[PDB]
Amino acid sequence: DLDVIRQIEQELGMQLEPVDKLKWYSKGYKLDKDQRVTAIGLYDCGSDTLDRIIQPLESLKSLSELSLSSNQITDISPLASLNSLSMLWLDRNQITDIAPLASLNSLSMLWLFGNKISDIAPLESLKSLTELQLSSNQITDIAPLASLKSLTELSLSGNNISDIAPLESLKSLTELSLSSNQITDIAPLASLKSLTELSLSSNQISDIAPLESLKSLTELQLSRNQISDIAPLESLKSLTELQLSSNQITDIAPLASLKSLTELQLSRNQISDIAPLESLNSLSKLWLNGNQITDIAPLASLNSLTELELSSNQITDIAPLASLKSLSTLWLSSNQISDIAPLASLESLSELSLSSNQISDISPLASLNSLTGFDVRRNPIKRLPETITGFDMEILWNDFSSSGFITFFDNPLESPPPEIVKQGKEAVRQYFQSIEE
Amino acid sequence: QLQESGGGLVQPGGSLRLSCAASGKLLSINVMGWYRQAPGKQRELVASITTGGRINYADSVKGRFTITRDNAKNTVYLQMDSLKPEDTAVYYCNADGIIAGLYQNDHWGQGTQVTV
Repeated sequence: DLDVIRQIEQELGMQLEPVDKLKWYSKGYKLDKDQRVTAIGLYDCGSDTLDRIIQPLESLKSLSELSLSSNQITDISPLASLNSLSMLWLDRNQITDIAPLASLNSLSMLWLFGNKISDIAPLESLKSLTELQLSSNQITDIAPLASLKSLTELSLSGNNISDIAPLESLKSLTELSLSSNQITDIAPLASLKSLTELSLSSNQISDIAPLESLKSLTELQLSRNQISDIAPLESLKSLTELQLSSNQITDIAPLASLKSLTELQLSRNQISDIAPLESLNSLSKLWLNGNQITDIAPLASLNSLTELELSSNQITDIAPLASLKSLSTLWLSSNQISDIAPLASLESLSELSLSSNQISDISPLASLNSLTGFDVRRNPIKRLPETITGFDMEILWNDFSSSGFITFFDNPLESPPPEIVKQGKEAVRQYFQSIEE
Repeated sequence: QLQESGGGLVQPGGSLRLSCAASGKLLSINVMGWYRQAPGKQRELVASITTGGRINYADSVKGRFTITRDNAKNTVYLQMDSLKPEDTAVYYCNADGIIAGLYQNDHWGQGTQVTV
């Protein structure tokens, strides 16, 4: 009743507003045919909200959606008599016990991630659940979710979970978040086939045996692990994004079987040759920094690239990088490049990292007027070229790699004094014009 | 990830507008704001804003820096005016939210140098 809504309004002193389909950040209500309250949102209503609103809440028996997200509540005992709910938002609160969440026979969506929960037994009788958010908690075991069928989106990530076997009993899921945990065996994740997004981030996984069974995946996050063989991923070609960050891998030939992949982070590994990345013409982002690779020539056939991270690698010749034109970021610092001539055609560049190399002449990078980041620290540069002061940037002598900045550090600057070059771009220009005069 | 645009060398009393855009991967942003690192110091909050419209200021840049946010396109803007030379720092972006189903209250940007 609108009388109940007004009662809640003056009790909280907050202007609840007649609104539409409820969201986790909603602070109003939703009506019905004959003006019956069904959905109510209390976003950031204080820590004492639940114990003060339950009498008005139980007064109306038509409520089916409750948003108490980010209210920082500690006790949810009042959430027991409102047996007419369907969706419940309880994000980002100091909730430890979910025992009152037992009588809510009907619930289709439960959001609980930002909490301090440790025991998920009480939600064993919640039959018709379809969405569960339980990330960033202190849980260590998941037995009670086995009885929970009809789940499509599950987020159990950020806990101390080691066994995952009961997830086998759950076969309806679409997105599975299982990360920042202590997991070693993924054998249960075999009978799943409807899964599209899998986030198996930081864990002690080294044998991706059952993922071959999955076929509809489009996003695969597998980073900060101890994996070494990616041949299992060779069969699957449907992933728009597959991230393989810090690991110990030496071969990437199985990746060459993929063709629709878009963004590829391949960082901090022992990969030797990147030739298998010669047929992925649709790559928009490539992150290959911190590896032992020598030749960039096989990468001269990916003209759709837009971001390229090649830093801290053993590349000396940059010439077979002139073919690419639609490039915007180029990080290849901490390498052994010498001349930067075969980059003058990279008209679309907007950020560069050319530091910690053996580069003496900077003059070729002159036509690249689009650069909004250039970083040449720790290089043996002797003379500063005219075009170095023709860029829309300010100059810093700091050790930080900042965008919108021309940066030098630890450089034997002889003709331009280091004090002059650390004064600023205007000082560099006046010094050079005086030298001209 | 959070991408920051801005920064540079500004005369004292000048102004700046640091922009911070969160990628489409970051899903449910509650708190988003700005932090600083001075040389030989520690990280300290500058500004924080929430989806509901609550602003938290550092009590040292009160009435000086302004935080604005767009929730549709998840973007924060720090409009900074009358920059005293104690602000010569590297500014970082802080956010809370979800990437690929995982929630952390502290997602950081790369940082951008502001000098006076």
